[PDB]
Amino acid sequence: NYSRRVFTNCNYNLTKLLSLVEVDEFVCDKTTPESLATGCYSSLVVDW
Amino acid sequence: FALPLSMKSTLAIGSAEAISMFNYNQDYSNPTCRIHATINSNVSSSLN
Ligand SMILES: *[C@@H]1O[C@H](CO)[C@@H](O[C@@H]2O[C@H](CO)[C@@H](O[C@@H]3O[C@H](CO)[C@@H](O)[C@H](O)[C@@H]3O)[C@H](O)[C@H]2NC(C)=O)[C@H](O)[C@H]1NC(C)=O
Ligand SMILES: CCCCC/C=C\C/C=C\CCCCCCCC(=O)O
Ligand SMILES: *[C@@H]1O[C@H](CO)[C@@H](O)[C@H](O)[C@H]1NC(C)=O
Repeated sequence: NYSRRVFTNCNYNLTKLLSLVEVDEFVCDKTTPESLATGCYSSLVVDW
Repeated sequence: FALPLSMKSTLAIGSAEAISMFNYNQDYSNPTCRIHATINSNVSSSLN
C-alpha cells in the first residue's frame, strides 16, 4: 500500500531534499537527476 | 582519491550531488575507466 503524490504548479529545493537522503543507486533513461535540478517540466508524479 | 562504496552512485553520470558538481567531474570525451577498488588492511599496512 504505497503512497502517491502529484505536484503541479510548484517549485522545490533540491539541496533541502538531498540534505536528508543518502542516495545509493539511481537508474533511469530519457532524463537525468542533473536535468531535474535544471530544467522545468510540466508535471511531477512521485511514488514511494 | 578516497571515496566510500556507499556513495559509488555519486560519481555516476548524470548525478546531481555536490561531488559531481564542485569536486572532481569526469571527462567523457576520451576512453575512461572508473575503478572502485578496496585495498585490504594487510597489504595496506605492508606498503605504508
Ligand atoms: C534551499 O535553497 C536555498 C537557496 O536556493 C539555500 O539557501 C541558503 O541557505 C544557507 C544556509 O543553509 C544560507 O546561509 C546563511 O546566510 C546568512 C546570510 O547572512 C548567514 O548569516 C548565515 O550564517 C548562513 O550562512 C544562505 O544565505 C541561503 N541562501 C539564500 C537564502 O539565498 C538553502 O540552504 C536550501 N535549503 C537547505 C535546507 O539547504
Ligand atoms: C532523493 C530525493 C528523494 C525525493 C525526491 C522527490 C521529489 C523531488 C523531485 C525531483 C528532484 C530530483 C531528485 C534528484 C535525484 C538525485 C540522485 C542522486 O543524487 O544520485
Ligand atoms: C494505505 O495508505 C493510505 C495512505 O496513507 C492510508 O490512508 C490507508 O489507511 C492505508 N491502508 C492500509 C494501511 O490498509
